[PDB]
Amino acid sequence: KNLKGIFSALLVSFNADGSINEKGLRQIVRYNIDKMKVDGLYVGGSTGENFMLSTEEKKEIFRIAKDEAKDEIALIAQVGSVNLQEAIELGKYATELGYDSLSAVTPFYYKFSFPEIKHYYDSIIEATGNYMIVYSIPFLTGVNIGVEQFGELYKNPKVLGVAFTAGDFYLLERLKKAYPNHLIWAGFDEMMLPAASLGVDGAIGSTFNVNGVRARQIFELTQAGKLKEALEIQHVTNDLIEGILANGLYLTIKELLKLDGVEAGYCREPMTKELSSEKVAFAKELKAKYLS
Amino acid sequence: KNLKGIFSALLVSFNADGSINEKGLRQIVRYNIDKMKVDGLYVGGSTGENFMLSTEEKKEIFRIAKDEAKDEIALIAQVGSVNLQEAIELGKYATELGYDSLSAVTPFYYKFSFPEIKHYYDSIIEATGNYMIVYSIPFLTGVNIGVEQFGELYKNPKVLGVAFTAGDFYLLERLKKAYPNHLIWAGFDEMMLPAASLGVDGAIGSTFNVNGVRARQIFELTQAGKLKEALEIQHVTNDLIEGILANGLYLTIKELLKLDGVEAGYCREPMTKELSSEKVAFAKELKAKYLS
Amino acid sequence: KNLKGIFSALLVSFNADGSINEKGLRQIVRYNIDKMKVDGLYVGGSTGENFMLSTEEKKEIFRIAKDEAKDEIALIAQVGSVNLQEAIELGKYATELGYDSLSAVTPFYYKFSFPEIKHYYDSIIEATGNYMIVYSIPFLTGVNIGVEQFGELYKNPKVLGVAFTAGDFYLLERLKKAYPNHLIWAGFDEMMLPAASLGVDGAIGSTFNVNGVRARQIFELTQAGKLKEALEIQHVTNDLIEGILANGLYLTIKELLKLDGVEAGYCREPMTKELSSEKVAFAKELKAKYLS
Amino acid sequence: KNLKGIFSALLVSFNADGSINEKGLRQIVRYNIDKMKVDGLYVGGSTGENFMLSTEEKKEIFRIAKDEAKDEIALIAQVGSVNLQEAIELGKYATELGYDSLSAVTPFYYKFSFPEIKHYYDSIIEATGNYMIVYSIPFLTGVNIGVEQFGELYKNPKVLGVAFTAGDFYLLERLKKAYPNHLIWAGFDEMMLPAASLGVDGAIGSTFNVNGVRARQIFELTQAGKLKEALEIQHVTNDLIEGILANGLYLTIKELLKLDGVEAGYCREPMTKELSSEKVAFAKELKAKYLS
Ligand SMILES: CC(=O)N[C@@H]([C@@H](O)[C@H](O)[C@H](O)CO)[C@@H](O)CC(=O)C(=O)O
Ligand SMILES: CC(=O)N[C@@H]([C@@H](O)[C@H](O)[C@H](O)CO)[C@@H](O)CC(=O)C(=O)O
Ligand SMILES: CC(=O)N[C@@H]([C@@H](O)[C@H](O)[C@H](O)CO)[C@@H](O)CC(=O)C(=O)O
Ligand SMILES: CC(=O)N[C@@H]([C@@H](O)[C@H](O)[C@H](O)CO)[C@@H](O)CC(=O)C(=O)O
Ligand SMILES: [Cl-]
Ligand SMILES: [Cl-]
Ligand SMILES: [Cl-]
Ligand SMILES: [Cl-]
Ligand SMILES: [Cl-]
Ligand SMILES: [Cl-]
Repeated sequence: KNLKGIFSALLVSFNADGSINEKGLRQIVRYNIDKMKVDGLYVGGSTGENFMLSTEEKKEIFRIAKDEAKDEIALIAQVGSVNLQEAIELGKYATELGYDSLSAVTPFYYKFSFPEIKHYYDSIIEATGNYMIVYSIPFLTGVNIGVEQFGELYKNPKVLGVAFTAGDFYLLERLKKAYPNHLIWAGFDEMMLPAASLGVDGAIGSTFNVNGVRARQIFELTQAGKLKEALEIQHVTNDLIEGILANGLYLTIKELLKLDGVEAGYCREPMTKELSSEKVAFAKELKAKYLS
Repeated sequence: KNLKGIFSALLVSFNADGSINEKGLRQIVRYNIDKMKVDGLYVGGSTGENFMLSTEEKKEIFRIAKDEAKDEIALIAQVGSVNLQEAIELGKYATELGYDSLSAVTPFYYKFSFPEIKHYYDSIIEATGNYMIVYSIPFLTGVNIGVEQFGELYKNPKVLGVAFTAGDFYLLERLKKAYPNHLIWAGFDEMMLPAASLGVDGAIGSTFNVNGVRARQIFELTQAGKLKEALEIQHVTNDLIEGILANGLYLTIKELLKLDGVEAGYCREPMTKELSSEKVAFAKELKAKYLS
Repeated sequence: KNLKGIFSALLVSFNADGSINEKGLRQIVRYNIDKMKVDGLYVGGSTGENFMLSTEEKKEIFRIAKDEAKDEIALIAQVGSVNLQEAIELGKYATELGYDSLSAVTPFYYKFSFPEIKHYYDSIIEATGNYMIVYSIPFLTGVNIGVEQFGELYKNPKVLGVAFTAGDFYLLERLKKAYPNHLIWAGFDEMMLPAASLGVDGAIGSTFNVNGVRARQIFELTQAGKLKEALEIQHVTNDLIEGILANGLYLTIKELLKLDGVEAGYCREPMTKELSSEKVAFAKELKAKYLS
Repeated sequence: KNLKGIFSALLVSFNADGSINEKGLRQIVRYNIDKMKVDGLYVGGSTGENFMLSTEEKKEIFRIAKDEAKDEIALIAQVGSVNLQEAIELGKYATELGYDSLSAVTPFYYKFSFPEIKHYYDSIIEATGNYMIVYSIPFLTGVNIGVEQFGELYKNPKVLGVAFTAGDFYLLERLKKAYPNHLIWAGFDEMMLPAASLGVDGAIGSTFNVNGVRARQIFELTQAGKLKEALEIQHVTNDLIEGILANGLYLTIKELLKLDGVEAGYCREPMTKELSSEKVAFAKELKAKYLS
């Protein structure tokens, strides 16, 4: 499949006790495919609360997402972990499920050297035989990969490019300049327009599973050169995103899904599991102003 | 005058002993006006080696720049300093010289509170009666001003906006959204295109006093919606800028001015005063590839 | 048991394939008890490569260490995780093994609020009924808990104090002023003397695996006010630690164990699994100079 | 003179208009010598609000302090600046006054290379013929010099050691190991005990202006190995310092001086020039609790 364009970073529905709610998770997937009209899903990312889950849970989410989506859309499986043996086990499972590409966060917590980082990517690829997308998220991992280092990663022909949840647009431009055949997916939804202006190939975003219509319009208008209109739509989206961030990101996207009848459920502990009354009321105001 | 568009951050020619070379400084000003075709000059900024100079030297530079440029172009005088009494003295002098606006760096070194910062801006404005442009450069000062704080600064009607040498494009978009009548000048030349895509009103840049032709083309093509062409010109400019940064920023821009017959002189100690042979040869290669 | 004094952060022996080497792990435990004469072991900390391992592997390590040590020394089980359900499962298992206290890293990766972090500690305690030591390691997690926040955690009376792998000695002194009955274990071996001078109750350290004799001397001499002699031993200790850090921290402590007959094995991928030959020779030099 | 021991970082008395109050500055100097019984004064440091002042004002302060103190105590002149020609002019003037050593902050604001920083120290020394103390204050300048780099500075035999306003006690111990004949003055008053335990040669501190008696006791008791008694005095000291930091550091030390009859005056804009009335009462509480 084509891996360009708009990918929601899939949110997962949890029950009160923190178990996966399969019915809810399917409604989320269905909603992204049918109503947000995404090109694909990025499953197991930070937005899916992935790092708070067990390996078996992560497998269940991969299985459920793929069974619901089938081949209607492109699917990318984020399998990265500080535990390389887990990342390999997950990448094999996702590959056998038919995921179109793997993705892996740079290994974190410990301060890994660049050679260790590369060996981690190469090891997942060798064990799975699947494509790989580097998942770069410096504001969470503390890891900053430079132009020449991405090029060493790109010496492995199964590495397709980078899910770039980073805000350095000089680095962004330089990666496009040096590796014009490798892909970049912008990761910060509130900076989609300036990333689109630099020729990114698509975007992966949490807010796309409620705002995926505007997200597509910004992306398409910008790359068609209609910046005045793309900018307008970016301004309204950033009103919504500022609202969502203030109110509590994952819970608030989930609340916005609930207001459209998607049983998007609780967040997983240790995240706060549920919005207070006041925050529910604020999310309803966001819905009325921006998504109704 | 109109303060929109392309402003070179003026470089200053020094002699071997660190004194200002007036003939050189005039040739720099002349070159920006006549060959780079800038809309204005930003005098006394970080690029002018301002923070390594005495108050009397800074005054001489203001006097010389204004006497050479006259009213051919817009002139902005950066007068900020950890010493508020110096900043007031400089802002008065620049105002009496006819500078179109003042600008001041956020006070630095000490960790000033936001109220102290605002009192500094308001004090300069009250003493001078001139317009003020906030000079925000977090990667040097460590000071990060937020949307609501810019709005408190903008309660003073003589504050025109911000010289934004910062790379947070979410903040950038938010400032345009909240204060659509206040101006923003992008400060990172290697990120001009994505800043132009968000509707900045112009740019202040060191590299414009050798690359001000391409800088204008990126700015105009982007805001006319021709992103494919603006992107191309941004890629070549960033090859040049990457070169310049690797070789030594201020010295290398000065070397590029010398290759066009501008006596751009030495840098001021404690900066390295002169390029080595090897670095001169590299700057000549930059000239041959990008500016000939 | 008395939980004061010298605790080695237990290293784990791995096979070439990343699996646990039980014989090797047992010999490490024995070497600590019998040769390093430690007061206890801190098991499953960052030093034990814990965050690269499966839930089952962590349990296996808890089981082995307890089996070897029996009740000859104190044992603390680090059970913290970004996965709260994992932390609870591990905390219950270590509690059933008869671990003298649990400990848990502040939840990391995601940017959790202080209420969420407190809820995480309280939930582990509620589920296990065991003592809890907060594991604070800001340079790996980016989380910095302040004096008032420690006080809120200390409202739970099963919270004993803090494994303070942190370098702020004003915070350290302030915690002892505020909470004089709560314990502190210093976590930077190379700053043992100044931490001991502030009246910490013990220390938890990776290098105590090989240098536990000097570590006890620094600690005991410092608390007796014999600073001249403590400082001497700290200088030699720090020559060794500087060499260990330059050569590769966990690999080099393992090599130093191997040089004494202990089957300390490989590191676990994605860490580099073995030293280069050059670095093996360097560990031999350290052994000859500092440990023979 | 012997440059070891307890040095207050001299505060400066300002008038309402920001000018120097000579009578007030003289009374501060006298209070230090006569009541705080300091070994010396560190004049023109960050504590003296130096970086907010003109060249002439700095000279006036050097002149006054020397005039009052004569040879009753040691005197060190902080003459560092981003302006090297300024540092040289000040260094020559303080040397002509008979200052026992110069000192200079690492050049800041710009991102200077280590060679440029060394050239700056060497140039000041060459121009003045006086001793030099490196002033290291990473939390204000962002500059962190490492052990090998200190060694390169120490190749100049007029470099005596370092005013270490820094909190890394591994670096501290490593500097004493490597350069045992070079001096270190600890610069964080609230970490005096652990610094003294590592064998620093003295301390330079703003709070010594009002708490010099306890500061000498902590320092002397620590070096005698009377840690229990040193720690007590450090706890009380740190109750006072925590209150001073919460209330506004330089203003509150000035208020505490005023409460003893010393005309310590205002702070200099852009610092807040005087305490709110509420905070004046709070300084009175500190005085009653800690200093009467
Ligand atoms: C950490 C995070 O949530 N990042 C989001 C963003 O879409 C982000 O939520 C949004 O731009 C607001 O910050 C995307 O990059 C997708 C992603 O990294 C993920 O799977 O979490
Ligand atoms: C610190 C600095 O040089 N900034 C330049 C940039 O133009 C910069 O030189 C360029 O983008 C490369 O980093 C501009 O922001 C202008 C400026 O701040 C200045 O006066 O120095
Ligand atoms: C991160 C780490 O390894 N820290 C060690 C230290 O002993 C450290 O290895 C030593 O001070 C060298 O920096 C201890 O704090 C124990 C600990 O946190 C651990 O199990 O990792
Ligand atoms: C930045 C500052 O004020 N530092 C003081 C300290 O004494 C400090 O005020 C005190 O430890 C409270 O943090 C000393 O290091 C002396 C010094 O650097 C100075 O003159 O500012
Ligand atoms: Cl970032
Ligand atoms: Cl390519
Ligand atoms: Cl920035
Ligand atoms: Cl406005
Ligand atoms: Cl207590
Ligand atoms: Cl020495």
